[PDB]
Amino acid sequence: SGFRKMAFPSGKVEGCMVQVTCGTTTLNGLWLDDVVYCPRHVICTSEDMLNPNYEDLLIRKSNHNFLVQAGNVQLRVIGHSMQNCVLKLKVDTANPKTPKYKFVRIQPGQTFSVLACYNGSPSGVYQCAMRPNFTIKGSFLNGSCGSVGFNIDYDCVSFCYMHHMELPTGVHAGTDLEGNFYGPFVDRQTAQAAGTDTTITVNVLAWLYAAVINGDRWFLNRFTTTLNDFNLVAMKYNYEPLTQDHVDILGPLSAQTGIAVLDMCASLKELLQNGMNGRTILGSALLEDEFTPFDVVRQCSGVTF
Amino acid sequence: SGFRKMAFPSGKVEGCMVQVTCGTTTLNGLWLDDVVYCPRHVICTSEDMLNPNYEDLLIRKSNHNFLVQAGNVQLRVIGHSMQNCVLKLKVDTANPKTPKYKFVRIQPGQTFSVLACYNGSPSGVYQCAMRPNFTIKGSFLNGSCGSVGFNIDYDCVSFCYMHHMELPTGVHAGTDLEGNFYGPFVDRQTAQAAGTDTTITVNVLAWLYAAVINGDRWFLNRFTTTLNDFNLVAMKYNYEPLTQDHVDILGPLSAQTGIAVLDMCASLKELLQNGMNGRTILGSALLEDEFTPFDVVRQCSGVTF
Ligand SMILES: *C(N)[C@H](C[C@@H]1CCN[C@@H]1O)NC(=O)[C@H](CC(C)C)NC(=O)c1ccc(-c2ccc(OCC)cc2)cc1
Ligand SMILES: *C(N)[C@H](C[C@@H]1CCN[C@@H]1O)NC(=O)[C@H](CC(C)C)NC(=O)c1ccc(-c2ccc(OCC)cc2)cc1
Repeated sequence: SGFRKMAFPSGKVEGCMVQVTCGTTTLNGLWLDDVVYCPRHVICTSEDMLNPNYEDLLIRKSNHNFLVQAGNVQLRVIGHSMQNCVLKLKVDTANPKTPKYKFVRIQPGQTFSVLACYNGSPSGVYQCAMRPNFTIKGSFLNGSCGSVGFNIDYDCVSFCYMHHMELPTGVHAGTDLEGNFYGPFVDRQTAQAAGTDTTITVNVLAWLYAAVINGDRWFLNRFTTTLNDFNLVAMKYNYEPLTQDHVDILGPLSAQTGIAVLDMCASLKELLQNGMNGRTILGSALLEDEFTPFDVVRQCSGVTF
Repeated sequence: SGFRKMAFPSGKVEGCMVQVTCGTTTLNGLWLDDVVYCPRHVICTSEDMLNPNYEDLLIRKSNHNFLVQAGNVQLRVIGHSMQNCVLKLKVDTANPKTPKYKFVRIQPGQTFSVLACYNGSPSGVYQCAMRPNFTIKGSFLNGSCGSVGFNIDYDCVSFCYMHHMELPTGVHAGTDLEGNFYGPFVDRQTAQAAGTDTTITVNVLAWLYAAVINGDRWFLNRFTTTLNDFNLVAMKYNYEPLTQDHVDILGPLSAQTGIAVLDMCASLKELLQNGMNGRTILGSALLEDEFTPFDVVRQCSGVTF
C-alpha cells in the first residue's frame, strides 16, 4: 500500500527551537525545561574556528553575552556551562511547551528525524540513518547548527543528535545531547576523515521485506544461503556482516511474509552480484539501507504517536 | 551541502487532526475554526462502498450520529452538510489551535507535505508531488483517509489535499478541501483507471540544477539543443513538453549556476537516451521529478517558516 521515507511529526520539537546569539555568531538551540542546549562553537569567530581553545574562549564570555530568543520573546540567561561539545545555558523561564523527553545515544544503523532550522525557526523535516562510520547524509546550510535529530515513542521525544559540522566529502557530523561527537570528529575547521562507510545489511533486508509486502517480488529467487556464505559476499560489497541478532530482529517480518531470512539473503546476494539491470524496487534503482526493521513494521502497521 | 526530500514542519497541522466516527467507520478529520472536514465515505458500510448513493445514505444520518474526538475531548456536532466528496461537520467549539490557513487546489507537478494519520493521531510526514495524471504515490493504510496534504508559506498553511482512496496500481487519489477529486476518480469501490503518467520535466531540470549546486556535475555535456528538439525526445520518453513558462521558472537557477536551461536540456537528453550506466546523481540512480524549482531554491537558500 505504498512505502515512503517518513519522518516523525515534528510538532513537539518545533516548540523547543530557539535562537542563540553570541557576538556575531547565531545558531539554533534546544530549549527544554530551564536549559538551552547548543553547539559550543557559537562562541567562535570565523578565525577562532581554525584552531579553537574552547575553555579559553568561553572564559571571555559571561551570561549576558548570550542572547536567546524564542520567536520574539527574550529569555534571560542566568548561568552557562560547557559539557563536552555542547553549551548549556540556564535561563530564568522553563519552556512551557517542553514535551516528555529523553536524551539517547543511538547506535550506528539506527534512524531518526531531523528538524532543519535556521535562526531558531524550523525549515523542514527529513529522515536519515546514523551511518556505520557515524556520519549522516543530511541537508544543512550555514546557520543550521544546533538543529536536532529525534525519535518519537508515543508521547516521549528521544533526542539523539545535534548538528555541528560538514565534512570534506559533504556528509555531516554532530553530537548526542550530552555533547559527545558520534565518530572520531572534533569541532574544528580542519580536514577530517570519516572511515570507509558500509551498507547497513539488516536495513536492506527489512526494506526487501517491505517490498514483498507491497507487491514487489521479482527479486525473489529459488536459492538459499548460509550466514557465513552470505557474509563472504557482504564483505566483498562493503556490507555489514549479518549476525544472529540481526536474524532475530528480522523474525517478525519473516513470519508475516513467510520468507525465511536466509532465503532473502540469497535474493540480496544475487542482487549484489548481478545488479538491478534496469528494474526498480519500491521506486528506487538502488538498494536502500536507511529503513530499520522497526521502521518497516511501524509503517506497515500504522503506528501513531 | 546535501539535498534531501524534505517535508514542511507539521506542527501547525498536527493541532487540527481529529477523529471522526460514524457508525462503525472511523477516519481522520481536519478541525479548522468550528468546522470539521472529512471524506464523505465515513458514512458508508463496507457493503455501501461498492455502489454508494451518498445523498440517500446521508439522509439516514443526524448530527448525533457523528462522533468527533480531539485527543480525549469530545466535540459536539451541531450541523452537517455534504460539499462534493467532503463532509463538513459544524461543531460548537472553534479549534483554539487553528493556524492561519487557506484552501488551495494545486496544479499537477506541484508538491506538498502529507501528514499521515490514524484514529485522529499523526503518524508521520512525507513529501510528494501531484502526478500529471492526478495521483500521488503515498503510504496509506486502512484508517488513513482524511489525512491531508499542505504547503506552508511563512505562517500560513495552504491545505491542498485530503486522502480518499487507493487505486488498483497501488497509487492514491483524493480531493481538494472543497471535496473535488483531483483527476477522473470517484469515491466508490470499483476499478478505476489513472491515465498513463508522465515525468515532470521542469522538476527534473530543477533537480539537475540542485545536483550541480551540490557538486555533482559529471552529467554535464558539451552539447546544446532547442525547445522543439528536446520536446521530440521528451515525447518519446513520456516526459511533459517543456514550455517557455517552464524556462522562465528555471531562470533564477540558470543565473546562479551559470548554465543555460537549454544546455541542461541537452544533458538531460543524453541521460534519457544513454541511461545512467551505473552512476548516481544526488544519491539516486533514477531521474527524480518530485522537486519543484521552488523546492530547490528553498532548500538551497534555507527558507524558514
Ligand atoms: C553550523 N552552522 C555549520 C554547518 C555547516 C555549514 C555549511 N553546511 C555545514 O553543515 N557548522 C560549521 O560551520 C562548522 C564549524 C566548526 C567549528 C565545527 N565547520 C564545518 O562545517 C566545516 C569544517 C571543516 C571543513 C573542511 C576543512 C578542510 C578541508 O580540506 C580538505 C579538502 C575540507 C573541509 C568544512 C566545513
Ligand atoms: C481510507 N481510509 C481508505 C484508504 C485505502 C485503504 C488501504 N490504503 C488506501 O489508501 N480508503 C478506502 O478504503 C476507499 C473507500 C472508497 C469508498 C473511496 N476505497 C479504496 O481505497 C479502494 C477502492 C477500489 C479498489 C479496487 C477495486 C477494484 C479493482 O479491480 C482491478 C483488479 C482494484 C482495486 C481498491 C481500494
